Amino acid sequence: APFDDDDKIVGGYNCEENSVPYQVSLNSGYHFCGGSLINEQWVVSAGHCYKSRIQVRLGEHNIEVLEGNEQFINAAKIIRHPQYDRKTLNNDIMLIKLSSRAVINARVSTISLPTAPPATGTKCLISGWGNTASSGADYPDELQCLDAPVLSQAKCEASYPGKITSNMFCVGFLEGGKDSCQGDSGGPVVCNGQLQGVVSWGDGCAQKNKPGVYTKVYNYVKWIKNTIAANS
Amino acid sequence: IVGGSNAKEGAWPWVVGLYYGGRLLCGASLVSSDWLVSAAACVYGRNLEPSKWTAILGLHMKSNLTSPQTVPRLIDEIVINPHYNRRRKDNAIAMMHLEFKVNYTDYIQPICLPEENQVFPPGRNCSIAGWGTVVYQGTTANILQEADVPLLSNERCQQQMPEYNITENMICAGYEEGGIDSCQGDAGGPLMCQENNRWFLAGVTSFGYKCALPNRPGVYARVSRFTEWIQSFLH
Amino acid sequence: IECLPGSSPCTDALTCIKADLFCDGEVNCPDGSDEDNKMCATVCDGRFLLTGSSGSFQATHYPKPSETSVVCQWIIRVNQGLSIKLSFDDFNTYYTDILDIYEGVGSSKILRASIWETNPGTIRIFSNQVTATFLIESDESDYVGFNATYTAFNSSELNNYEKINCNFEDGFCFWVQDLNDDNEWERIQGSTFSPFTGPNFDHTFGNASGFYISTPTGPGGRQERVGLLSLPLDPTLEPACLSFWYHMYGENVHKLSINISNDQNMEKTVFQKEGNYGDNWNYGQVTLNETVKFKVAFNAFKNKILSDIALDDISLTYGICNGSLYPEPTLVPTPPPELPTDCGGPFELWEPNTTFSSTNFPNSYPNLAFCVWILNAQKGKNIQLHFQEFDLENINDVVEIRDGEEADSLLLAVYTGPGPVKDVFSTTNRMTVLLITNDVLARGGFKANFTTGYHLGIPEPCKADHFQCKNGECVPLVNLCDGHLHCEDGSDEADCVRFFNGTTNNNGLVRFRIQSIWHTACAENWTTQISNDVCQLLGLGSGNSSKPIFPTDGGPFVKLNTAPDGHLILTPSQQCLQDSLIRLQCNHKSCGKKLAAQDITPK
Ligand SMILES: *[C@@H]1O[C@H](CO)[C@@H](O[C@@H]2O[C@H](CO)[C@@H](O[C@@H]3O[C@H](CO)[C@@H](O)[C@H](O[C@H]4O[C@H](CO)[C@@H](O)[C@H](O)[C@@H]4O)[C@@H]3O)[C@H](O)[C@H]2NC(C)=O)[C@H](O)[C@H]1NC(C)=O
Ligand SMILES: *[C@@H]1O[C@H](CO)[C@@H](O[C@@H]2O[C@H](CO)[C@@H](O[C@@H]3O[C@H](CO[C@H]4O[C@H](CO)[C@@H](O)[C@H](O)[C@@H]4O)[C@@H](O)[C@H](O)[C@@H]3O)[C@H](O)[C@H]2NC(C)=O)[C@H](O)[C@H]1NC(C)=O
Ligand SMILES: *[C@@H]1O[C@H](CO)[C@@H](O[C@@H]2O[C@H](CO)[C@@H](O[C@@H]3O[C@H](CO[C@H]4O[C@H](CO)[C@@H](O)[C@H](O)[C@@H]4O)[C@@H](O)[C@H](O)[C@@H]3O)[C@H](O)[C@H]2NC(C)=O)[C@H](O)[C@H]1NC(C)=O
Ligand SMILES: *[C@@H]1O[C@H](CO)[C@@H](O[C@@H]2O[C@H](CO)[C@@H](O[C@@H]3O[C@H](CO)[C@@H](O)[C@H](O)[C@@H]3O)[C@H](O)[C@H]2NC(C)=O)[C@H](O)[C@H]1NC(C)=O
Ligand SMILES: *[C@@H]1O[C@H](CO)[C@@H](O[C@@H]2O[C@H](CO)[C@@H](O[C@@H]3O[C@H](CO)[C@@H](O)[C@H](O)[C@@H]3O)[C@H](O)[C@H]2NC(C)=O)[C@H](O)[C@H]1NC(C)=O
Ligand SMILES: *[C@@H]1O[C@H](CO)[C@@H](O[C@@H]2O[C@H](CO)[C@@H](O[C@@H]3O[C@H](CO)[C@@H](O)[C@H](O)[C@@H]3O)[C@H](O)[C@H]2NC(C)=O)[C@H](O)[C@H]1NC(C)=O
Ligand SMILES: *[C@@H]1O[C@H](CO)[C@@H](O[C@@H]2O[C@H](CO)[C@@H](O[C@@H]3O[C@H](CO)[C@@H](O)[C@H](O)[C@@H]3O)[C@H](O)[C@H]2NC(C)=O)[C@H](O)[C@H]1NC(C)=O
Ligand SMILES: *[C@@H]1O[C@H](CO)[C@@H](O[C@@H]2O[C@H](CO)[C@@H](O[C@@H]3O[C@H](CO)[C@@H](O)[C@H](O)[C@@H]3O)[C@H](O)[C@H]2NC(C)=O)[C@H](O)[C@H]1NC(C)=O
Ligand SMILES: *[C@@H]1O[C@H](CO)[C@@H](O[C@@H]2O[C@H](CO)[C@@H](O[C@@H]3O[C@H](CO)[C@@H](O)[C@H](O)[C@@H]3O)[C@H](O)[C@H]2NC(C)=O)[C@H](O)[C@H]1NC(C)=O
Ligand SMILES: *[C@@H]1O[C@H](CO)[C@@H](O[C@@H]2O[C@H](CO[C@@H]3O[C@H](CO)[C@@H](O)[C@H](O)[C@@H]3O)[C@@H](O)[C@H](O)[C@H]2NC(C)=O)[C@H](O)[C@H]1NC(C)=O
Ligand SMILES: *[C@@H]1O[C@H](CO)[C@@H](O[C@@H]2O[C@H](CO)[C@@H](O)[C@H](O)[C@H]2NC(C)=O)[C@H](O)[C@H]1NC(C)=O
Ligand SMILES: *[C@@H]1O[C@H](CO)[C@@H](O[C@@H]2O[C@H](CO)[C@@H](O)[C@H](O)[C@H]2NC(C)=O)[C@H](O)[C@H]1NC(C)=O
Ligand SMILES: *[C@@H]1O[C@H](CO)[C@@H](O)[C@H](O)[C@H]1NC(C)=O
Ligand SMILES: *[C@@H]1O[C@H](CO)[C@@H](O)[C@H](O)[C@H]1NC(C)=O
Ligand SMILES: *[C@@H]1O[C@H](CO)[C@@H](O)[C@H](O)[C@H]1NC(C)=O
Ligand SMILES: *[C@@H]1O[C@H](CO)[C@@H](O)[C@H](O)[C@H]1NC(C)=O
Repeated sequence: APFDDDDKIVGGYNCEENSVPYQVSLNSGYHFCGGSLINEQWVVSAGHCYKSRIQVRLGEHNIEVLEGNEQFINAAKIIRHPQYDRKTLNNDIMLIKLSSRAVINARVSTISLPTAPPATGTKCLISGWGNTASSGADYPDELQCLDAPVLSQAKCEASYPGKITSNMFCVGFLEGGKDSCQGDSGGPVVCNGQLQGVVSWGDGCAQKNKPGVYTKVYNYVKWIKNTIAANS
Repeated sequence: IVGGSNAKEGAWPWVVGLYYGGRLLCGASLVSSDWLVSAAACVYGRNLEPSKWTAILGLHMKSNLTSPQTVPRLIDEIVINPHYNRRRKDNAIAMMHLEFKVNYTDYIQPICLPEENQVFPPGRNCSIAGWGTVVYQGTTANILQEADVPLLSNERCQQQMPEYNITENMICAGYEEGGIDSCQGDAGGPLMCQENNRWFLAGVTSFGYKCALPNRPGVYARVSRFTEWIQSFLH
Repeated sequence: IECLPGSSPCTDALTCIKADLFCDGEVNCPDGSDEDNKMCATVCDGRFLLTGSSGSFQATHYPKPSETSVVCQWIIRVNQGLSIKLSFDDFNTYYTDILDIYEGVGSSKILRASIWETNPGTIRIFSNQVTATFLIESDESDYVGFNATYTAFNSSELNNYEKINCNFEDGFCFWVQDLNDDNEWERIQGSTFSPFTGPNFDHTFGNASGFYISTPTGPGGRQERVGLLSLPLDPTLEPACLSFWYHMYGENVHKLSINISNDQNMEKTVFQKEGNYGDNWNYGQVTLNETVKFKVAFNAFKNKILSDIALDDISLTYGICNGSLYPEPTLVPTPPPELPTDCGGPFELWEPNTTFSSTNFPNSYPNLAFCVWILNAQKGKNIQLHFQEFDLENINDVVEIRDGEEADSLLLAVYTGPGPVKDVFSTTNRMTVLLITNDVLARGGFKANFTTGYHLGIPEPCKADHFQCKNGECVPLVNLCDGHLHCEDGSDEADCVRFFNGTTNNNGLVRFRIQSIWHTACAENWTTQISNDVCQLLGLGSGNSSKPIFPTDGGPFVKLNTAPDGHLILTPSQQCLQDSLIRLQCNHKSCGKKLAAQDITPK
């Protein structure tokens, strides 16, 4: 019984996902992780994305074509959460400080930190360079989006026993098919206009009935503020 | 999509853009003071909530929606032609009703519908419009593109693309060597033909096989036979 | 002597050389002062060159934690033909600290190793020159310092046992990472990134305390080739058996191969496995040949993210390989694409069958399903769908309802997304329900009612010969083309003025209807106002005057009365003689005439 193990994810190409100034990308010769911009110097990204050399691209729309509206600022200092657990991928959040202050325009801006914890069923938007293709390997180079309401805590805990804590929540009710080709890492999660979390990991590329796991940043708002104050 | 060129201000006053959820998803044409004509395929599955459709009249640039010549409007009523199939891609023409009305101006003008028993002869060059791409996929252009492509008779169209029914309800436009097409990427406007000294709503952008590929005609929705259906809703 | 930016002068200030050349191991200054230990004051230990057989070095801030970023470099030189083995006991730091071991000295170095926050274990360099570059990229209190113990060894008298056997606890042992690869193997203690991909524990040790090698675990998105090379093996008089454990877990595992290469250029492959084999360590058994000097390699092809391949417990023995007690590995079952095609299910139903789930509405509906429901009713009876529950995806999943009994079906309504939807009324006694599904995010489904009856959506006609509009409001005489808004549909205000026997589309005679009877009009006097009123009534553009031909009709003509407000008053009183037919002439509305001075591009 031979098989191929291939599928596709729902289309989210949009109009190249423009008018998203809070989306940034991390480059080390190629796109590996995303992130969100919170102020003129600090960004929010997953802790596991730590690398020796990381280049932060602001307002990028194409990862291979330069349209002249992209800001390239090299990373100066990267701070990871002291309680990050590599085995369980808990506390998967880190902050990267830009060497130079960013330029705020129609394509680069900041998103306010959340003030209230997310609620079950709240509509959320996830931005990132996802792997959407009809068949074969046709990974696009344009920004994409996909809606993802927050699921209940009990269902999230039961989905992945022994690996879910109070800092994690499911992606959404979307089955996601059997694509098994992840293309999102550290992507911003915005609910009601506030960055409620970032992309951390999941069981494949959102396998059927097994949604991914996002790192809630509401409990980490105080840690982010303390880090900004200590490294202003 | 290849073949696009620069468009002057006010060159195509009857070309309007349709936004769903904040992105340019399809295109439409201005026929009357309260109705638009667009492709039924690109508006299928989104007619239950007309409030999410944003109609931009007089749009010239993707990221320059600030000139006073452009008057945004909302959509309250969406009607799809009952003869649409979604399997044979036949009769992909739908009408959208504006919120209240639109005032006629230099940069926003209506387009005349084809009259009864009025068929544009094949081989006559006609203009195309839309916010398409330069490459086949990706890299959407922020400036409206225009190109001239002669009409192709359906007798050769059904043979060049032996995958559909084509029949007499479609109008094909393309080149033997290719290079100019508007079928894919983004419709962003209909097919317009000018005779005497005035343009007409000869065709509406429809499906296609490939862009800028030889022996790949571009399908456009025929409007000559649908004049009565549009005029039933115009008044 | 002045030097250009990016270059620094020597001690004698006679020649300008590149800044990187200083303290790099290459003698470029005429006096040879570029390699002086005092000149290369790294401040870490006060020494730069270690020409001894063995030794050790310290880093900056020995008694107290470091607080400033200091760059330190060390070079160790030994006799030609000898290799240097670097051994580390326990190394920790504040993330941003790389020893940067390089192969050789000068500009010929590429890379040897880069370990941060973890103990490197043991690193062996098969060269007489070893270079390190201590770097600090943070202003916080990093680790106290770095030390390394090394010992010189011949490295060419090693037998096959030491060269081949490696349980991955003392570093990579004598294996040499290939320099012609897209990326290098990574030795990481315990589990790594990409959950459900890569080992969660070491095979040799049994738990996370062990160390194993694998493909890079960075969340990349490109295909890369990794390779590991071994020292040449001396000839033997007895065939030998090669044993190793491989862990190929992941949905994107491409291929793992050995590809033994010899000095005779007769390279061949002795082991090759493809695809996922589950989260279990499999045993690999290889017999040996090629008595001449040859190198054992492990060429692994790395796909995009979630394609980790790991190797552990490499060992060598002698004699013909014994029977493999461990069973031959098998691929994962994989979710079978059992030809979704079109499920079909129920097709037609009658009045007794009303309530029905779509396919499996309590749970879900299958992907790639095109379900056709044929709702057939008795003659003269309409069909009301009357949706009970409806939960689709959003814009992809769509329920299409059409009108049957004819080849050219008429679309009635399209329903999609969550939430309740309105009822559907069919024109004739046949309704077709079409369900188009996608391969992703298949919701529970929908449930119908199948209500049939007479005039389900047709309101009762008005009595006493009273006209009725689309909305059903009673309009006996009030709004019969009188210019009101009694019904929002506007059917009661239908055009009661039209052409008759004309020359073209925008031409005709007088034909005005007051309530239900069409009749001619009186236009003895004609001005611009009446022409504009006629144009507005006919829905045309600007018009002009017209003249009659001959009074060929003497019927019940109705005079036309104009008003300053533009409204036309119809007076059914023929107080005139010798009535004549009047031609109605108007022009179409202004259409999209080109105005911009478009240029010409002959391309
Ligand atoms: C071990 O690694 C080496 C180096 O990476 C590798 O050598 C390469 O092998 C490939 C294919 O085995 C060679 O590519 C071939 O090039 C020739 C000439 O250009 C082509 O004709 C080949 O096409 C056919 O090859 C087969 C017949 O030999 C057919 O069965 C096949 O279907 C193709 O139609 C093929 O493209 C490549 O040139 C070498 N590189 C060298 C020699 O430098 C080797 O294959 C690996 N495996 C071992 C040794 O088992
Ligand atoms: C190399 O891999 C081989 C696996 O195929 C291992 O087994 C044998 O290797 C040899 C040479 O590599 C192969 O070639 C043949 O060898 C025979 C040997 O002949 C012997 O018998 C005749 C008749 O009695 C005698 O006259 C000879 O002197 C020998 O004693 C040759 O006759 C053939 O022409 C041919 O060259 C064998 O096919 C192969 N298999 C067997 C069953 O022999 C080999 O051990 C590996 N080499 C190593 C480990 O060094
Ligand atoms: C809609 O509701 C209907 C309720 O009346 C469902 O009808 C059911 O249909 C099944 C399958 O046909 C019946 O199960 C068997 O039916 C056979 C039919 O025999 C046929 O052949 C003999 C030959 O002499 C002929 O005389 C008959 O008239 C038939 O043409 C019976 O012989 C068996 O005994 C057995 O009953 C059900 O009985 C029948 N009724 C019910 C209540 O299930 C119909 O299936 C529904 N629609 C769908 C799509 O399921
Ligand atoms: C779009 O077209 C409509 C219809 O012509 C315009 O409405 C008309 O606008 C004019 C000028 O603003 C109005 O005239 C003035 O109205 C005020 C009362 O608002 C009155 O006090 C003045 O003495 C003068 O009469 C006119 O009443 C109004 N309505 C009609 C039926 O003509 C509308 O302004 C146009 N919009 C744009 C953006 O051009
Ligand atoms: C309809 O459009 C087509 C193009 O899509 C027009 O064909 C074009 O005809 C002109 C002739 O006026 C060709 O120009 C020629 O260029 C050569 C280049 O060396 C030159 O030597 C000739 O003297 C001539 O100027 C042009 O190449 C040709 N286009 C293509 C793509 O071949 C056609 O004329 C248009 N017809 C109408 C009625 O508008
Ligand atoms: C490190 O160990 C290797 C042994 O693998 C040494 O290489 C060996 O060096 C000896 C010299 O003492 C070589 O013996 C000579 O070989 C030549 C043929 O090349 C022969 O004509 C002479 O009569 C003499 O026998 C030996 O061949 C060579 N290789 C091996 C495999 O033994 C190497 O010198 C050592 N390096 C040091 C100690 O720095
Ligand atoms: C294959 O299995 C054998 C058995 O586990 C591995 O080692 C074998 O160990 C025995 C014990 O020292 C060696 O001596 C043999 O002992 C048996 C029982 O006393 C005797 O009947 C024989 O005549 C012989 O003296 C034996 O030589 C040795 N090898 C074999 C092939 O039996 C062996 O390491 C395993 N692997 C390979 C690649 O052979
Ligand atoms: C669509 O299906 C639903 C159930 O699947 C139908 O709802 C049921 O409608 C009947 C009447 O046709 C209801 O019976 C009446 O209920 C009223 C109270 O609302 C009571 O006063 C009457 O004496 C009579 O019992 C029934 O309760 C109701 N059930 C539910 C659960 O709502 C609905 O009628 C169907 N739509 C149609 C046929 O157009
Ligand atoms: C007055 O209403 C009648 C209704 O059709 C029209 O009168 C005549 O229309 C013909 C069109 O076939 C005119 O012939 C040509 O008109 C153009 C202007 O459109 C002119 O440039 C040509 O030289 C030629 O005359 C004809 O002149 C015209 N006669 C009169 C007395 O008007 C027409 O729609 C309306 N007339 C005007 C001037 O708008
Ligand atoms: C995780 O893996 C490690 C790998 O080392 C396991 O360590 C084993 O430890 C036992 C302990 O035996 C004795 O332990 C004494 C300390 O209580 C020590 O002083 C003494 O010398 C001796 O080691 C050892 O026998 C095994 O050899 C170790 N394993 C290996 C592969 O060497 C450890 O048990 C594993 N489990 C846990 C929970 O850590
Ligand atoms: C479009 O579809 C119609 C479907 O009816 C095709 O009609 C076929 O005509 C031939 C010629 O007599 C018949 O033999 C077939 O039986 C008809 N089809 C069917 C399904 O009955 C028509 O040919 C199609 N047009 C093109 C260009 O393919
Ligand atoms: C129909 O085509 C003619 C082309 O000449 C248009 O333009 C007329 O050109 C003549 C030049 O002799 C002028 O005198 C006329 O005034 C132009 N207009 C008309 C109406 O005659 C003509 O405009 C075209 N028809 C339309 C829609 O105007
Ligand atoms: C673009 O917008 C600016 C707004 O200042 C306007 O001045 C300009 O005319 C616009 N250009 C076009 C082509 O609409
Ligand atoms: C480096 O320093 C630490 C702490 O003293 C020590 O454990 C380690 O042995 C030293 N380096 C080496 C080569 O082990
Ligand atoms: C149509 O022609 C007949 C011929 O007499 C004429 O009597 C009638 O009035 C004409 N049309 C109209 C609008 O009355
Ligand atoms: C034209 O005749 C009609 C017929 O009744 C009359 O009402 C109107 O006043 C007349 N127009 C004039 C006299 O200007």
